[PDB]
Amino acid sequence: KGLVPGLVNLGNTCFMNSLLQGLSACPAFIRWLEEFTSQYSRQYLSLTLLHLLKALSCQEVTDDEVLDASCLLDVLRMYRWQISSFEEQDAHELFHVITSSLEDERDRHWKSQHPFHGRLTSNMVCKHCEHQSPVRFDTFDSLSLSIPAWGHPLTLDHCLHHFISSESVRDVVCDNCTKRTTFVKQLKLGKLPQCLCIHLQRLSWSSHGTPLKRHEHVQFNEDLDMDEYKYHSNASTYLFRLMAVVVHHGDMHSGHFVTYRRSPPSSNQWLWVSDDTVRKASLQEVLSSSAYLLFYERV
Amino acid sequence: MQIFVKTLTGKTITLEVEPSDTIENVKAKIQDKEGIPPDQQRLIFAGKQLEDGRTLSDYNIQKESTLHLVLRLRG
Ligand SMILES: [Zn+2]
Repeated sequence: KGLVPGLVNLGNTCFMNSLLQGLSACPAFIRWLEEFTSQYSRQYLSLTLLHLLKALSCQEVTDDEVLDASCLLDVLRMYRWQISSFEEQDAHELFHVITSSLEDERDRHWKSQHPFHGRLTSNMVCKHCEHQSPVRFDTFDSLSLSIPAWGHPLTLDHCLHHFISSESVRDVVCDNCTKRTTFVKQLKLGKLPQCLCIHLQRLSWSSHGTPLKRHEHVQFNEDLDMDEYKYHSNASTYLFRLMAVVVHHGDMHSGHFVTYRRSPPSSNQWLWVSDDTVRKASLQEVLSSSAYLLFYERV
Repeated sequence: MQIFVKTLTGKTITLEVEPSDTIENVKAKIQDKEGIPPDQQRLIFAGKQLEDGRTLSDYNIQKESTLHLVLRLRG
């Protein structure tokens, strides 16, 4: 049986257990952690994180194994994220706590940055004079995509193109037109990460003034080509493969996180992980889920 | 100076701020035009979630910077 260990839920901690199942399903991330923590053999977040992921990245060693990951929460609670140990939390916020802690830990240098780290471009041209303000590069650790509005079938490609589409920005100070005036702004992708985390924003703001859970199903594929969203015309192909899906069930206040991930080879077999419970799941169930976080790895 | 906030719909609004401003001040200005309470806002820059208490100087947020606005989904 190709089942991973489960994780106990010690008080609305599914948001952590779902992220850990997803992260351990990303082999490039674990290889980087092993390389990064190898220097300590010449406390720290990386060592605590790798101990859990190494165990979750392999088939269980004992029947119906269940682990506890709250050692990880303890160290984050001590140094990086002041949160309770019983309140519901956002798995995407935790992903950024972990990713920020590792960049801080790396800063303190022949080793590479972690594989989630990418860079986006921002181009802007004034519509008045038609002069192109200098490009701006910002790093990213995940793509947070707004879900568009009868939208027929809704696809991840649509959400990506909307994130990359140009927009009209009024009232910005043109240096040539010296001024304000109206600009065209557009975000593209400069450097793609080896590990790509896609965040589908399932919370919007209502016309009334209250959050709205977005239940709509966004179609996503096991294979993802990212060429259409690159800034630069380089010749390198950019093909990504689905490693794991974090799914959120419920409304805005209440909810539950679940994770679909691949089985570890000691491949094309999938698992449904809900905290302490691990089931074999078919690819059909995976592709029909309501994705929240998507973990892709470059092939 | 002048910065950008990528909003919940993907529209990018313009804000007038100073490098000495705290981000709770900036979350206040996002509330002015978007109506989102500060406690419900998560501002991300350079892969970092911006911590209420610091200023834009500690994060080195310069002119024409693009902050990204996302909500918190508990589970
Ligand atoms: Zn101009």
